[PDB]
Amino acid sequence: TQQPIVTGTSVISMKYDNGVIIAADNLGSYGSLLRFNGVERLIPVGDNTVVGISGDISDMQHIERLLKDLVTENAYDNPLADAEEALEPSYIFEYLATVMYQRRSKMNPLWNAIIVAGVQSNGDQFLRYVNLLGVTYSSPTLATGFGAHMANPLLRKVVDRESDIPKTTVQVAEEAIVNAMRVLYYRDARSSRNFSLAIIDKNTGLTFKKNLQVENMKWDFAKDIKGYGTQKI
Amino acid sequence: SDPSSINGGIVVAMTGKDCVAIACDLRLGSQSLGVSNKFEKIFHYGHVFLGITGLATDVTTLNEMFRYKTNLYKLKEERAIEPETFTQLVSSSLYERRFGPYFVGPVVAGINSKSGKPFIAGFDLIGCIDEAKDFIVSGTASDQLFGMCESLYEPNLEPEDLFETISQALLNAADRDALSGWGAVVYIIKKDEVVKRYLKMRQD
Amino acid sequence: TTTLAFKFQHGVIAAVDSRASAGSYISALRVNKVIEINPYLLGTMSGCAADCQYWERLLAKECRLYYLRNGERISVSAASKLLSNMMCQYRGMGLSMGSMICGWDKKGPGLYYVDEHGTRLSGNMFSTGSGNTYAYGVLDSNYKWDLSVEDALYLGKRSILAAAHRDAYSGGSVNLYHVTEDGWIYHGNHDVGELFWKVKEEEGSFNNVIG
Amino acid sequence: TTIVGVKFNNGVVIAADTRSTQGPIVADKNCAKLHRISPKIWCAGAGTAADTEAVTQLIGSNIELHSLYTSREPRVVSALQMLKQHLFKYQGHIGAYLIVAGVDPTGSHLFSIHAHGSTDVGYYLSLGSGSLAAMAVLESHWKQDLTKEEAIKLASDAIQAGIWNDLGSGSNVDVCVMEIGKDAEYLRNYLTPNVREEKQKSYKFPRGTTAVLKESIVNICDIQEE
Amino acid sequence: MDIILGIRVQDSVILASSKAVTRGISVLKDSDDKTRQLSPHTLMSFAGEAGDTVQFAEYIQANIQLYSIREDYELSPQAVSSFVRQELAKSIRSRRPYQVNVLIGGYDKKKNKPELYQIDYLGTKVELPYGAHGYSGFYTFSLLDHHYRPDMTTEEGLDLLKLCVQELEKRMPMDFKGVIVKIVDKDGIRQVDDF
Amino acid sequence: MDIILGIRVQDSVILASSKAVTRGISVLKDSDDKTRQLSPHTLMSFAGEAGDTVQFAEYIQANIQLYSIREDYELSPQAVSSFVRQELAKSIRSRRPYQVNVLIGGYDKKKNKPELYQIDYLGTKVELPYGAHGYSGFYTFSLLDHHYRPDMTTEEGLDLLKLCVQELEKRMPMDFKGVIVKIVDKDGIRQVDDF
Amino acid sequence: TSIMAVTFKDGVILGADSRTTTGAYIANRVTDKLTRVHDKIWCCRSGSAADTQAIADIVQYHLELYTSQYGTPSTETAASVFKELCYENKDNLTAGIIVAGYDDKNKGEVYTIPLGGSVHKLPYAIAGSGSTFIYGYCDKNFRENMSKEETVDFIKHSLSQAIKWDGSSGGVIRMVVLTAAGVERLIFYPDEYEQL
Amino acid sequence: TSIMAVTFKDGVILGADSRTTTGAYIANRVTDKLTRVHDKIWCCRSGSAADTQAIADIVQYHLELYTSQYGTPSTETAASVFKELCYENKDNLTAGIIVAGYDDKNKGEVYTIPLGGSVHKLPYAIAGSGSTFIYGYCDKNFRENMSKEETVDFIKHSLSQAIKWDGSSGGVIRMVVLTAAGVERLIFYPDEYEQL
Amino acid sequence: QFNPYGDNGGTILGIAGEDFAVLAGDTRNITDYSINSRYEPKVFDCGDNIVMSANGFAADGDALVKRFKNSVKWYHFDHNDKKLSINSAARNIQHLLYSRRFFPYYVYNIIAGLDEDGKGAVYSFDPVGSYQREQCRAGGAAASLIMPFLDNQVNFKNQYEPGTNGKVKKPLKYLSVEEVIKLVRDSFTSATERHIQVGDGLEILIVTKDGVRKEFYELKRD
Ligand SMILES: *[C@@]([C])([C][O])[C@](*)(=O)[C]([C]C1=[C][C]=[C][C]=[C]1)[N]C(=O)[C]([C]C1=[C][N]C2=C1[C]=[C][C]=[C]2)[N]C(=O)[C]([C])[N]C(=O)C1=C([C])C2=C([C]1)[C]=[C][C]=[C]2
Ligand SMILES: [Mg+2]
Ligand SMILES: [Mg+2]
Ligand SMILES: [Mg+2]
Ligand SMILES: [Mg+2]
Ligand SMILES: [Mg+2]
Ligand SMILES: [Mg+2]
Repeated sequence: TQQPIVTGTSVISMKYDNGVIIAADNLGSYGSLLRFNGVERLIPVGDNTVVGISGDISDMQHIERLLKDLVTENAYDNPLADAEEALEPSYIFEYLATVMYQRRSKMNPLWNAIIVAGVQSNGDQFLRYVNLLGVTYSSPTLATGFGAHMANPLLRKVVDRESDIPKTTVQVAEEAIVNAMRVLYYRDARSSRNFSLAIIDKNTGLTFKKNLQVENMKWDFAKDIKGYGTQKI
Repeated sequence: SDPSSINGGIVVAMTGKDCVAIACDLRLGSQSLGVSNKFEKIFHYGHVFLGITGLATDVTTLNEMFRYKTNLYKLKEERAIEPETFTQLVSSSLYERRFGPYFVGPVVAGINSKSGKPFIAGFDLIGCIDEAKDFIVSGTASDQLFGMCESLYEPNLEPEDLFETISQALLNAADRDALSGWGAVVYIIKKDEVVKRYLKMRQD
Repeated sequence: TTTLAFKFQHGVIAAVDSRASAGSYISALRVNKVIEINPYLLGTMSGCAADCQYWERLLAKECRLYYLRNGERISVSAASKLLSNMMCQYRGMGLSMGSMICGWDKKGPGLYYVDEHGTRLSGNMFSTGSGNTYAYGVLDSNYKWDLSVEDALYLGKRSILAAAHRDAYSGGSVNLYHVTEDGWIYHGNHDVGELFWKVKEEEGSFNNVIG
Repeated sequence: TTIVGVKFNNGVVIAADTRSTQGPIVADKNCAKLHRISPKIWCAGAGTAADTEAVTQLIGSNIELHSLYTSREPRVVSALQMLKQHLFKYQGHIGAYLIVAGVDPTGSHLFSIHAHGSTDVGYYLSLGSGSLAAMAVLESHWKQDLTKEEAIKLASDAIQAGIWNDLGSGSNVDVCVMEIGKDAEYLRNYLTPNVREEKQKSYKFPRGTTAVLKESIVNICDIQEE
Repeated sequence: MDIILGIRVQDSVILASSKAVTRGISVLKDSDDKTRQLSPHTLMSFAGEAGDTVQFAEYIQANIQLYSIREDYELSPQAVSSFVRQELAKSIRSRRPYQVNVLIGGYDKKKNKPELYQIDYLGTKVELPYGAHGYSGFYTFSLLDHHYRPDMTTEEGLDLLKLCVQELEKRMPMDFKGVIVKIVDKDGIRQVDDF
Repeated sequence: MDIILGIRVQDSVILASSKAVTRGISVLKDSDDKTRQLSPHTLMSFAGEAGDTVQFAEYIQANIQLYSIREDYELSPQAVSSFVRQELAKSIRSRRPYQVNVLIGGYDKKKNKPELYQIDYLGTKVELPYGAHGYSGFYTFSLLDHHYRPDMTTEEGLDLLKLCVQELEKRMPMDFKGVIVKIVDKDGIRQVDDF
Repeated sequence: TSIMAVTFKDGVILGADSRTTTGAYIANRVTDKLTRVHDKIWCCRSGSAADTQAIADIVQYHLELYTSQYGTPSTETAASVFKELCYENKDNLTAGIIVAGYDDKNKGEVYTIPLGGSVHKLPYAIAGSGSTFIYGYCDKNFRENMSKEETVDFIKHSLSQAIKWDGSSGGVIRMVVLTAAGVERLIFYPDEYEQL
Repeated sequence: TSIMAVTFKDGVILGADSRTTTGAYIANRVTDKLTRVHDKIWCCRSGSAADTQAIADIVQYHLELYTSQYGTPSTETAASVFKELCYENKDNLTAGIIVAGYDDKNKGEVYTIPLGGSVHKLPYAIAGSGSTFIYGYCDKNFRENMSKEETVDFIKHSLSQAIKWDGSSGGVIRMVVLTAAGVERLIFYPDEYEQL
Repeated sequence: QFNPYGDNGGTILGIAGEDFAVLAGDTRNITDYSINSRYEPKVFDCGDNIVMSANGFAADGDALVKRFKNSVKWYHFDHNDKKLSINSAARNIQHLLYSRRFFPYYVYNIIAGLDEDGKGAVYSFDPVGSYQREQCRAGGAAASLIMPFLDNQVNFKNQYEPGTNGKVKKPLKYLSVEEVIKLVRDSFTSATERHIQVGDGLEILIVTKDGVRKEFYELKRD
C-alpha cells in the first residue's frame, strides 16, 4: 500500500472507422504544484500500439520499462518478430492487466489507470482500459480520471454505440479529441495546455504528434463578469 | 442501531381508476425478535389516509400529532382536510424537526372530495415530497416493493383488480424481508366507500 | 438459523429450518442445513454458510478415509473430534460454524455439539442458531426419553416452528431426520407457512395470531 | 441531479432533469426540480432535496412580503442575498446547492449558490452530480450573444449529457425561460426521451387470487343525525 | 434490572418481576420489588438502567395519584399507558434520556377487562396478552405461544408463569434470584407470597 | 469457563469446578466436567477462554501419559506443575496464547502429602492450602482464611467447600449450575456424586 | 488562489487570478476576487469563499454606515473592521484578506490580514496558495514609488508565475487601480501573460 | 533545506544551504549537503538525513564497484542506481535527491529524483522545503549555456531568497563546480548573500 | 489506504426450465456515478454446455471465470475428454471460491446448464463458496428488486385459485422458454427503471441439448 506522489491526469481515447485515437497532456503534478512540464504519458509499443497512462509517474516509468523489455524478449529467437509474431495490442494489454491484478492482490498496486489503444493484425480496432484494481473494460470511447466525467460525454456524442464507428472519420474523431482536451484545460486544475496525441490507423499506421497546444480558447466574456452578486463596478 | 430498521415494517400505496389503495404489514419487532402481529401502520383523518413506516415510537407519535392538527383544522375550516393539503402539512411538520427528525417514511393516500381525483404521495424522514402518479413505497422492504410494483403495476385498474395487484406486491416483498410480515392489511378507497381487508400470509 | 437435535429411546431426532439472510434481506428460502456424511452420520449447520458447507464436506472426506483404512465406520465421538480439530487450526481466523454431529454407532445413539472455537460437547439435547432460545423452550417442557418416534419427530418439528415464528432470521421450511441403528431416515420438507396454520388449528396454539 | 443556467440576448434560461434518487434506487422518475421563488425568479436545486424546497419556499415567502411592502417587483439579488445569509448561518448543514435565475427591472441575472453560503456569477452554470457532463457541453458550444432558441437548445443539450452519462441523473428535461419584458414560460417535460417500452406481459391477476381473512367497512363519515 | 414478565388471563393480569439487584460483581439484594402501584387497579413493573427505573416509576406514580385526587376518579389502564408512553417518547430526545422499560398491568372497571401494555424506553407501546422486556422474551415466548389461551383462569396463568420462570432458570446464564408475582383484578392488587 | 476451587486438607486435595457452559445468551450444558486426570494421583481442573481450555488440558494429559509409559513411573505433582507452568510461560509470548487458568491437585506418594498448585495463563505458579481463579477468590477466600486448618479431615474439607459454594450462589450474579467435586488422595481420584 | 496588492507613486493596485476550485475541479474559471467595500477601498479574498464573502458584505455594511455618519473612512479603519471580524471569529473562519485603499492624505496603503486575525501594514502584500511560489521573485523585483505601468508589469509577471506553478490558481489576471484619478479595472488573458 | 543543481556551458554546479533542523532547533548550522558518489558525480540530499546518507553510501559502493569492472559510469547510470533504491524502497524512505555529474561526452547533466522514486532529466533542478519560494525566481532568471560566473550568481541569488523565507534553510551557501578542469568547492557566508 | 475491492454494478438472472436454462445479465459496467461501458459482456459460455456469470467486482469476476474455464480445460486433459457435469462444475467452483476465504472473490456467481437427466439446472453461490441448486435466482445490484417478482411469477407464491379463497394454491405448471424470456425481459426493464446501475443492454444465454444460443435486447441508457 502506498500513495501516489508525482501524478499524470486524464488520458482520453476513441475508436473511428479505420483505427483509434489517444491523447494525454504533458504534465507531472506534485499535488497542487505543477512541477514537471515535459512528461510524455503516451508510450508507443512497436508501430501498432500506444499505451496511455495516468496516475503515479514513478509507476508509469516502471511500466514503460516493462514494455520496452517485452519488445526485447519477444524478438528473442523469433524470425517473425517484425511480422506475424510481432506484439499485438491484445497481448500487451493482457500482460499489463495480469500485472495490475497481481499487484493489487499482493496489496502493493501500481497506482495507475491505463488505456491500451491499437490496431490488430486483422485490422480490428483495439481499445481497452485497466487500472490499479485490475478492473478491465472496453468501450468505443474510454477516458481516465476527469476525462471520464467530461470527455466521454463529448466523445459519446460522436460515437454513442458500436454502429457509429464506421460512420466516424479520422478528421471528426481528432477534432472531438482536441475539443475534449480544451474542455479539460478549462476545468481540470491538474491539467496543462501542452499535450500529445497519437493516431493508430490500419492503413496509414502510427502517427505520433508531440508539442500540441490547446487553442481557440474563449476568455473574453470574463471582462464583463464583476463581483459575486450585487457589485456593479 | 439504525432507527429506520429496528422495528421493521412496510407500507405501499397505489392509484387506480377513480380509486386508491394503501396497504401495510402488521409486524412490530425488536430487531430479530417479533413482538406484535397487530401493529397497524395505516391511520385515517377523515377521508385522508396516512401510512407510516420506521421507528414505531415516532409512528405512534406522528399519528397522535396529525390527529391533533387535523381535528383543529376541521374546527376552524369547518370542513375535512384534503389529501393535497394534508401532504403539505406532513411535509411542513417533518421539516420543522430538520436537525432532530422523526425516523419515519410516511405515505399519504386519498381522493379529493371535490375534484374526485385520486392522490398519493410519499416523503423522506425530513419532508421531501414524492408525488407519484403510479405508486409509493416505504419501509425495510422498499427495494423489494419497488421491484414488485414496477413490474406488476398498470394504470387505470378497477378497485377489485387493484386489490389483487397491491396485495401481491406487498405479500411477496414481505416474504423476502426478515423484518416485514406477520400479517397484512389492505385499504381499498373509493369516493364514498372504503373497504379494509386482512390478508392471509405466512407467519415467519 | 435455528437447528436442534436430541437423543431419545429410539435414536436421535434432528430438525433444522431453511432460511438464509444477507442483512434484512432473505437471500434463500430453502437451503439444506443438514449434511448426510454417511448412512449413519448427520451434521447440522449454523453460522457462515460457506464455512458450514466446506468444513462438513471435508469432514465427510476424512470420515470416508477412516472407513477405507480401518474397514469399519467411524464413531460419532471421533467424527466430532476431527471436526473440532479442524476448527482449532483456523483458531481466531474468523470462521463461524455451529454444528451438531448426530449418528448411531457401537455405543448406541450419539450427539455432539461443535463450534468454531473448537468446543466439543456431548449431550442429550442441543439447539444452535439465532432462534435456539425459542426451540429450547418447547424442547425443555416436552422432552422425555420415553418419546415415541411419532411424538419425537413432532417435537423437533414444533420446536423449529416456534423459532421460525418469533425469530426474524429463521423460517422457510423444516427438514426432519430420524437416526436409527439401520441409518438416518429423512422425514421430509415442511413449509412453515402451511405448517403454522395446520398446527394452529389442530393444536389450538398461537391463539394470539389471527387466522 | 443535473441542472444548468444559461444567459442569452434578452434574458436567461434554466433547465433540469427529473430523476430523484435514494442511494442507487430511483424514488421518483418525474420529479420537479425547477422551483419558483417569485413569478419571474426561478430556482433549481441539487443536494438535499428537502433543503432545496424548504429554503426556496421560505425565501419565496419573504420575497413576496418584501414585494408587497415595497410596492416593487422582486429582484434576483434580493433572493440571492437572502438565500446566502440563511445558508451561511447554518454553516452548510442545510445541503442546498442552487442555480438562481430571473428577470427584474434591473435586467436579467444568473447566479449559483453553494450550501455554505458562497455565490457566483456567470453566463453559463451547472450544478449536481451531472454538472461535469453538462459543463463539457456548455464549454464546447456556448458563445456570446446567444438567441432564445439557441440558449434553450444549449441548456437542454447540457441536461441530456447529464441524463445519459451520469447515473444520478435521468428521465426528462424541464425548462423555464425568463425573458425581459415578458411572462416567464415554464416548460414542464420539454423533452421526453426516456419512455418505458411496453411490457411483454400483463400481470393483472385473476380476482380471488389473494387469500383474505376478514373484510370490514371503514367509517370515514362523521357521526350521523337521528 | 433484569427480568420482568406479564400475562393477561380471563379476569386478571399477572406480573412477575425478578428480585436481584447487582452492583459491580456483588448481588446487593435478593428481595427487591420492581413495581409501583399507580392506582388501585393499575400496577406498573419496570426494568432498565440503575436509578432511572425507580425515579421514573415514582414520578409516574405521583402524576397518576395527583390525577386521582384532582378528579376523584381512577384513570383507565389505557389512559395511564398512553400518559406513560408520551413521557418516554418525550424522554428519548432529551439531553439525558430515562433508560426504563415498563409493563403496565391494569383491570378496567368500566369494561370489566384485564389489560396488559408493554412499553420500552423509546416510547414503543403495544397491548398484548403476554409480554416481556430485554432477553426474557427470547426464552419464554415460545412457551406462551404454545400454552396461552384467553379464557385461562388465574391459577392456570400462574402455572404457565411457573413454567416460564423454570425455563429462564434453566437456560439463562444470570441468576435473577426468583420473582415476585402480583395479580391485578377487579378486587385490586395482591401479591402471591409463595412462588 | 467460570469457577474452579481447590483445597488441600490433611490427607487429600479437593477440587470443585462449575458445571455450566454458555454460548451467546444460552446455557448449552449444566453437567460439564472441567477436569482431566493427568496421572492416577494427579488431577487438573481448568478455566479460561472457550476451546483453549480443553485443548490445553488434553495436550498436557497426553504429555504426562507419554512420560508415564516411557519411564514406567508417575511424576510428582510438583514436577507436573512445573511442566505445566513452563508450557503456559512458553504460551504467553506466542503468536496466539492459550488463555487457560488451572489448578493442579495431586497426592505425592513419595512424601505421603497432598499438594495443590495454582497456575494462571501467564505461567504464574503458587503452591497453596486453598486456591481459586478469576472472581471466585473474591467471595470465598475470606471464609477459607477464617475456617481453614491444615489438620482438617476430608469430610471437614467438603463442609467448608459447601459453605464456599453457598456464598458464591448467594453473592455472584452468574448462575454456574453447581459444582462437580473430586477428591485426590493416596488411593487415587474419586468423584463425590452427591453435592 | 493568487492575490496581491502593491503600492506605487500615484496610489495602489490590487491584482488577482480568477480560478475557484472544489478539489481538482474548477468550479469557476472567471471569478472576481477583487471586491469593493468602499469607493476607493477594495480587498482581495483568499480562503473559504463563503466566509470571505460574508465578511466583505458585513464590512461594506459597516463602512456604508460609517460614511453616512462620519464621512469617508480611512483604509486603516476598513482594515480594522476586517480584523475585528476575523480575529473575534477566528475559531469559525478561514479567511485571508488583503485590504487596499487610496486617500488623498495617506495616498495608497496596503494591509494584510492572515488566518489568525492579525494586521500588518506593508508596501506590498501577497497571499493565497500561489503566493508561496513568488516570495523570492516579488522580494527581488519590488521597488517603492514605481510608476503605474511598472507596477502593472510587476503584478502581471508575479501572478503569471504563481499561476504557472499553482494548480489552484489560473484563468485571467484581474487588476484594480486606485488613484486620485478614480478607479480603473484591468484584465489580462492567458495568451498575454503565459508568454512572459 | 534548499538545494539546487544547474547546468551551464562548461558543465554543472550543485548548490545547497547548510542548515539541519530537529523541529525548530538547529542541530547543525554548517552541514555539508553536497555529497560525492563519484569523482565527478555528486548529489544534493533532502528529506530524512538517515535515509539519504544510507542511500548515497550504497550508491557510492555500487559506482565504485561499477568503475572497477566497467570504467567510469555515466551520470545517467548513477541516477538509475539512486532511482532503483528510492523506488523499490519507497514505503520505508523519505528521500528527495538531485543528481549532478560531468562527462566529457555528455557534459553537464542534472537528474532529480523526488519522493516516489521517479526520475526527471532537467537543465536545472531545485528541491527541499525552501525551493517552493524560488520557483518563480528561478524560472524567470534561468538561461541555458550561462557562464560559470553567471551560474554561480544565479545559484547564490536563488538560495539567498530560499534561505530568506524558509526557516528550515540557512547558514552558509555551499557550491560544487563540475567541469573538465576538475572539481571546485565554493562557500558563501551570510554577510555576502544576505545583502543581495 | 488502498481498497483492493470495487463495485462495477450490474445484475444477473438465472432461470431453470424443464429441459432448458437461461442465464441473463445487463451489459452496463460502472464505477460510482460514471459509466465505463454500455456493452461489456458479463455472461460467458465456459464449454461443456455450461454458462457462468460472476457479478459484483468485475476484476474478481473475470478472474474466477478465467480460472473455471481453465479448470474445464484441465478436466478434459486429466479425465479423457469427459464432459464436466453441471453438479461437478458447481462443486469445483465452491473450492475455487473458498480458496480465498480470507481474501474473497467479491462476486455473486451463477451457473446454468442441464443436469445428467437432461433437465434444466441453475446453481447459485455466495462470495465464499456456499452453493446449491435452484430453480430461480437473481444476483447483483437489483437482486432484491427482481427475486420477489420471480417468487410470484415463477413459483406462484401467494397465488391461490379463485373461488376457493386461500384453500387451494395455484398449481406449479412448468414454463416454456418463450414464457421465461418474457419474465427475464420484464424483470430487467423493471430493474432498469428503478436502479441506476442497471441499463444499456441485456444479453441472454439459453442452454438446451442442442447447445448455447444468445439473444440481445436494448435497455434504457439513462
Ligand atoms: C440463519 C438463517 C441465519 O443466522 C442460519 O444461521 C444460516 C445457516 C446456514 C447454514 C447453511 C447454509 C445456509 C445458511 N446462516 C446464514 O444464512 C448466514 C447468516 C450470516 C450472514 N452473515 C454472516 C452470517 C453468519 C455468520 C457470519 C456472517 N448467511 C450467510 O452466510 C449468507 C452470506 N449466505 C448467503 O447469502 C447465501 C446465499 C445467497 C446462498 C447460500 C448462502 C447458499 C446457497 C445458495 C445461495
Ligand atoms: Mg418476513
Ligand atoms: Mg421468522
Ligand atoms: Mg416494546
Ligand atoms: Mg464558515
Ligand atoms: Mg495554473
Ligand atoms: Mg437505469
